[PDB]
Amino acid sequence: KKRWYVVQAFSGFEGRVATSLREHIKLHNMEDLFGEVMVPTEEKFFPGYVLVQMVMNDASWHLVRSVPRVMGFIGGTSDRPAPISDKEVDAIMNRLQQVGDAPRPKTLFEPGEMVRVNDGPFADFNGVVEEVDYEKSRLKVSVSIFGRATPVELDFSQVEK
Amino acid sequence: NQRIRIRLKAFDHRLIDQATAEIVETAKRTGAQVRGPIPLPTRKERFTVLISPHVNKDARDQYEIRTHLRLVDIVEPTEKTVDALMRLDLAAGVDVQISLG
Amino acid sequence: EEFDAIKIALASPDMIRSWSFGEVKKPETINYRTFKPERDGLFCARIFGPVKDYECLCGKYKRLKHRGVICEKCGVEVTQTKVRRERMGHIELASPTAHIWFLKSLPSRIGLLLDMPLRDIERVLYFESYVVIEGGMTNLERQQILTEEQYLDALEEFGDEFDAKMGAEAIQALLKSMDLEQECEQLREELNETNSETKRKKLTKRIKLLEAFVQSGNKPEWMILTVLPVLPPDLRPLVPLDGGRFATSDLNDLYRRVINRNNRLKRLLDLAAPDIIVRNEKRMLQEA
Amino acid sequence: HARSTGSYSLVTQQPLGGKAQFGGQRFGEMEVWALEAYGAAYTLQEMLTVKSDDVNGRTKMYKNIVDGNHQMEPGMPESFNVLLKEIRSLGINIELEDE
Amino acid sequence: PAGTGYAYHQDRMRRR
DNA sequence: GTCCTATCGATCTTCGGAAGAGATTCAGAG
DNA sequence: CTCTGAATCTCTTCCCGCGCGCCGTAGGAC
Ligand SMILES: [Mg+2]
Ligand SMILES: [Mg+2]
Ligand SMILES: [Mg+2]
Ligand SMILES: [Zn+2]
Repeated sequence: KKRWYVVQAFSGFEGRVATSLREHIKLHNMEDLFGEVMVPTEEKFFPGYVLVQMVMNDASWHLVRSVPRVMGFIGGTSDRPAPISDKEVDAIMNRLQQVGDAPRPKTLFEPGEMVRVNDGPFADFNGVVEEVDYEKSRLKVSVSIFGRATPVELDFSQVEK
Repeated sequence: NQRIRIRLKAFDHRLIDQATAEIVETAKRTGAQVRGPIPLPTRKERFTVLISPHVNKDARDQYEIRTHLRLVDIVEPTEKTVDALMRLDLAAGVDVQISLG
Repeated sequence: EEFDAIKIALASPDMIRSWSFGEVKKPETINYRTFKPERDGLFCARIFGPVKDYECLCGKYKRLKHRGVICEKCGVEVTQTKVRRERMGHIELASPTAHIWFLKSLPSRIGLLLDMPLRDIERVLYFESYVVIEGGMTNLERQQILTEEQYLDALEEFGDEFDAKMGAEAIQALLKSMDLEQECEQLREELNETNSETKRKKLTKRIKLLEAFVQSGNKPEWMILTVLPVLPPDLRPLVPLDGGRFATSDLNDLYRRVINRNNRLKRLLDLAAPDIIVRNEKRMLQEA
Repeated sequence: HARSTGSYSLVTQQPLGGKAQFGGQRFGEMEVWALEAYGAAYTLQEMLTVKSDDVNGRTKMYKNIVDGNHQMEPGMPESFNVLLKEIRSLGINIELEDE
Repeated sequence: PAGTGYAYHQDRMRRR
């Protein structure tokens, strides 16, 4: 039975840590002592932690800490580091399984609301609602180009609330 | 990248020309291709009024307001281009309408 | 302001909010092409005040007639730019946090007040062990740090007729637990309970300290931060140098560390991370 | 080198130091003990406020000197207000007090 | 509160 | 080439300061 | 069985001015 453990890497080199970890496993051929290696990703939690299905021998512990760009395990102590939990592994796999299905909000662009844009050359500019292109599923938002509050129209996808 | 379309409307033609030229220069300088300055038609709104305070119907004045249009389109808005345009403030009395999308 | 004495004390969280004019949210300072301050970052003109001499950032107002209006294009107040050096903001921390000074002065003011050794509160505060509180119908003491092995023991040798926590919340709870005057009234008698010089004196210290916390207005939980004030931006200016480069202006790298960590910790709290992950970020925040 | 008036630093308004900048000489720590060792109090008050740090008083002083009034309004130095905020930027409530 | 400034603090404290 | 995000979460911070004082750790025993 | 002696650890301090000289976030990903 292989239980889960948490590994800390240099945050930013995490995929390379995962690849080097799989390669160190297939070098030192303790293939019966490692199950998987998880870096979950949403359309990226957790920011710098690598999940490893593993067992605990001191040889495999030295193996994972001899993988480069790995600080160490995170647990109660450094002698016998800590697995996490049954329901916590199940919930992380639940949200990893709820992969897609991530659209946007359903709120309305109230006239007068001060907005910022989401895409385009005018992306992320200090905008303020000027009118309601409602039944178009569209938008129009004031902006400061040429110093005037010029009337500029935006797609509904260009809101930021 | 969708391209920014700009409509200039002014009662004076020289002023509108000045605005359009400045905008074109700014765009063309920042690299993006200005695709204009096309003069759209002028709206000649004519009025005919009685000049007398009371009778005499044939004594009349014909006035007219002439609205000049200029369409300046700029293809692919870049960083330099958008920021330059934003920085540049035009002459007052020239209505600009930035249609994009 | 004219004055004739100076007073110092610990600042309660509501006082620290009172000094604030806004709450900082983003780990940023000024843009990297144009050089406006990025709003709700460490320079946001509507948190602290306007950059231009007596005129506003959004451009809407530029004359003394408007002095003290607040705009609705970006929200800045039009006022003396001089006051940009006067006004503070704050950060709301996603957890309590121990203030390093009171953790590692000459003794520790925390530890001394608790009668708990410095290394052991640090052993809580950097998340190395639990500490047990409200121990109730179980075989456990009043502070008595217990290793995660020894908590996993108590989690089933006992139910929850006790508690133990980890990190700064646990110390905050311990300080909050202080029946402070009653502890002093006892200890000033327990002074007499031996003639042992080798604690009568470091106990004289402890019985002084308790009475000093009593006689001031102070309260012990304030050793622990919760709102962290941020320095008014003109005192830590991000000046440009030779060409388009900002001078590395140290504090703005430190607050940047904090606020990044706090942004992550609010995320991982509300997304409900497991203990080991939050003990990671909570350690990294306290250590920042 | 000599300086009447010119630059001031940003974090605290004391003068710049240098010849490569038009700086004012440091009336450093030991000089202040030297004034205190004469009776000289007004000289010192001036030297470390009106001549130095008090953002109001120095412009009122300058105008009083061109007017030839030979009088000062001394206030309280802005570097000391920097200190207060740098302590109050710790959770340490330091404050001025009245009586 | 020394020297000339003592004499002022003293007068301030005497007219009291 | 530009923009955004993070640090040895798979090492090795220098031995060549003295001091001087305190906080904190241990003797021989009543 | 821990009470006054002593023993090892860290923290803190080290002149005042002054003038030059230079040197001044990176790495990775899209
Ligand atoms: Mg028509
Ligand atoms: Mg007729
Ligand atoms: Mg006629
Ligand atoms: Zn404004």
